[PDB]
Amino acid sequence: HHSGLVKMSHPSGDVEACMVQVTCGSMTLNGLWLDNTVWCPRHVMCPADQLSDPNYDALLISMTNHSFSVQKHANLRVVGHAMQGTLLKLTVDVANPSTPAYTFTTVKPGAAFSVLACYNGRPTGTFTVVMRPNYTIKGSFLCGSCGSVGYTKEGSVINFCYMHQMELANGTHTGSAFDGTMYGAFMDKQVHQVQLTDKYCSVNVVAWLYAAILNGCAWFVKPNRTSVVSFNEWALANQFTEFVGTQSVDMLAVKTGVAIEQLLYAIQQLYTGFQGKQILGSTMLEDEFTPEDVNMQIMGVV
Amino acid sequence: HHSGLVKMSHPSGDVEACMVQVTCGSMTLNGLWLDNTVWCPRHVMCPADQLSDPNYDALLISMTNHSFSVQKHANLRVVGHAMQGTLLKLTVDVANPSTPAYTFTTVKPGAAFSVLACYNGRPTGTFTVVMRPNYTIKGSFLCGSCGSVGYTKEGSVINFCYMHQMELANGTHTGSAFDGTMYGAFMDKQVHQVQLTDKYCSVNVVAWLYAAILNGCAWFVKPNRTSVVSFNEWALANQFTEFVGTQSVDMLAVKTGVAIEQLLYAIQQLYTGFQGKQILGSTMLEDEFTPEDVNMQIMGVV
Ligand SMILES: *[C@@H](O)[C@H](C[C@@H]1CCNC1=O)NC(=O)[C@H](CC(C)C)NC(=O)OCC(C)(C)Sc1ccc(F)cc1
Ligand SMILES: *[C@@H](O)[C@H](C[C@@H]1CCNC1=O)NC(=O)[C@H](CC(C)C)NC(=O)OCC(C)(C)Sc1ccc(F)cc1
Repeated sequence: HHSGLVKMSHPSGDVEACMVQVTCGSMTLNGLWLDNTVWCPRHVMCPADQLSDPNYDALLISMTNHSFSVQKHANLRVVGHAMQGTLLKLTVDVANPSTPAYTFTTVKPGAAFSVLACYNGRPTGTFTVVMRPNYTIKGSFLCGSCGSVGYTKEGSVINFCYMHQMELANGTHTGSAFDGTMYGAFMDKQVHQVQLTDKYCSVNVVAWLYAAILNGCAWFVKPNRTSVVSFNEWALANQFTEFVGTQSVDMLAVKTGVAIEQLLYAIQQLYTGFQGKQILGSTMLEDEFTPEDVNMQIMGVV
Repeated sequence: HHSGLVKMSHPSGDVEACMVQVTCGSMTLNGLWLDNTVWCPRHVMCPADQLSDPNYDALLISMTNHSFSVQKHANLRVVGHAMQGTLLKLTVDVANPSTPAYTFTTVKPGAAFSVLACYNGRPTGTFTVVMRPNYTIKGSFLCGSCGSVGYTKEGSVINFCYMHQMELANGTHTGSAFDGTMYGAFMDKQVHQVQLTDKYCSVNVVAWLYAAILNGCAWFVKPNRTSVVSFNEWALANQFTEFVGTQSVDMLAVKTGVAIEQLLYAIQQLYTGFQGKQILGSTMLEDEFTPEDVNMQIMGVV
C-alpha cells in the first residue's frame, strides 16, 4: 500500500522569472531579481586563487557599479552595489515586471522548503529539502549552482529563505538567509569547517508515524505513552531533536485518534529496532516529511 | 555521506501557463491548453451517479460545444469537441500565447517524468515519479487532481506523457498518454480493477549501485560477474525486470570502472539480504533513480 506522500515542491514559475545570471569577472553564478534589487552570493567577486580565505571587505571596495554583469535568459545595468553578510545587494535601473508578492524569512530545523536549482541564470530543476538540525540540507548541487534560491509559499506570497553557498565534506549543502547570515556556524570560505551533529527530527517522525495510521499501518501503536518532557530527556542522549508540538500535529492526533505521547513511546522502541517489520515500506524512521506535508498530501488540509 | 541525489523535478513554469479549469456540469477538473486545443480526462462529462460504468460514447453525443466551460486563473469558449481514447479534444477560439515547443510521447517502465499537480486549474505542487512495471505511479493525488499532466523535458521541448485519471486500491495512481490510451490494462471506470505485479527495475537499481561507487560506497562490488542473459533468467523468478543496457548505463560503467555484469551479480546477492550493511543510508535496493538521474545530478552529464 503506497502512502500517498511524495517529495512535493512548490510550483516554481514565479521564482523562475526572478532568476538572473551574475558575472563578476572570471566567475559566474545565479542571482535573485526582485524589484530593482539583485541578490547573489558575495563570493562571485572572489578570484579563483583567493577562494580559501577571501577578504570580502577589500574585494567589495575594489568593485565598481559597471563591473557587475547581470543577464537574464535581457542585460541589466547595475546602478548600486552593497554587501550584507554573505550576500550582495546589487541595485539595477530596471525593476522586475514579474516580481511576485514576497517576504524574507528564516527557515528552522525540521521545516521544509522548495529549491530552484539554476546554472548560468537558467533554472534546471526543483526539489524540496528539510533543514537539518546541523543547519545543512541534503540537496543536489554542482559547480555554478550558487545563487539557487530556497523558498516557501504561503498563499500567493513567496517567502525566500535560502541561497545556496557551499557543499560540505559529507556531501550535504548549506547556504544563507536573505539577511546575510549563513545557516549554522558555517562561513563562506573554501576550507574544511566543523559540522555539527545531525539528529532525527522528532516532530517530523511523529508526522510520518501519523501518516502510517492514515494508511492503515498501526502495528506500532500501543496504549503505552511517553510524556513530552520524558521523551525530550530521552532525545538528548539518543541524537533526537526535542519534540515541540504544533497545531498541525494536533490535527493528525485528533483525526487518527492516537495521542502524540503514544507515538513518542513508539519512537523510543522503534529506535531500538523495527524487529523485522516495516512502516510505509521502510525499516527506518523518516524525518523528511513535515506535519504540514502529511496534512496537505493525505487529507488536503493546508 | 550524502549521495547528492534528490527527487529532481523539471521546472514547471512552461507547463503552468498551459493549465486551465474544465467544467462539464457538476464536476470540474484540470485541462492542458496547447494552441487551440484543450485536453482533459473524458470522465468530466460523467454524472456522479454514473461513475462506475459510464457510457462515454452516449455522453459525448449528449454534449454541446457551449456546454464545456474552460477557465484559466480568462474564460475560454469551446468551438469544437472530440474524443480520443480516455481523453477529450476540446477546440477553443483562442490559442495559448504561452504555448511551448512540445511533443507527445509514451513513457516506459523504469523511466522518470515530472508531474504538475493541479486543482481547479491552479497548479499546487510538482514532483517526479518513475513509471512502475505494472504501469502505475506512486504519486500524491487527491479528489479533483485529474487533468494534472506528467511530462519530460528534452532541451526546450516538453514531451507530455501522462494525464492523471484514477487512484488504485493500493494507493498508487495511473493515467493515460495523450493518444487516449491509459497505461497498462486499466480502464477509466470507478470499479476495482486487477492490478499487475510490481517489479524492481534492474536498470534503475544498477544506476543506484553505480551512484554508490561515485560516492565512495563500493563494499558490495566483487570481481564476480553475472551475464545479462543469466541475470534476466534469474530476474524472471524474483520479481525483477529484465535488464536492458543503455548508453547512459555505459557512461557510469566507464567512469566508475565497474562492469555492469559485476553489479548484476551484486544485485542477486544484495536481494538475499544486505547482511546488516547499508548503501546510501538504505538497507534496500532503490529503483527510483534512473541512469540519467545519476548522470545529471552527480557528474553533470545530460
Ligand atoms: C557555488 O558556486 C558552489 C556550490 C558547490 C560546488 C560543488 N557543489 C556545490 O554545492 N560553491 C562553491 O564553489 C564554494 C565557494 C566557497 C567560497 C564557499 N566552495 C565550496 O564550498 O566548495 C565545496 C567544498 C567541498 C570544496 S568545501 C571544502 C570541504 C572540505 C575541505 F577540506 C575543503 C573545502
Ligand atoms: C480525478 O478526478 C480523480 C483522482 C483520484 C481521486 C482520489 N485520488 C485520486 O488520485 N479520479 C477519480 O475520481 C476516478 C474517476 C473514475 C471515473 C476513473 N475515480 C477513481 O479511480 O477513484 C479512486 C478509487 C480508489 C475509488 S477506484 C476504486 C478502487 C477499488 C474499488 F473497489 C472501487 C473503486
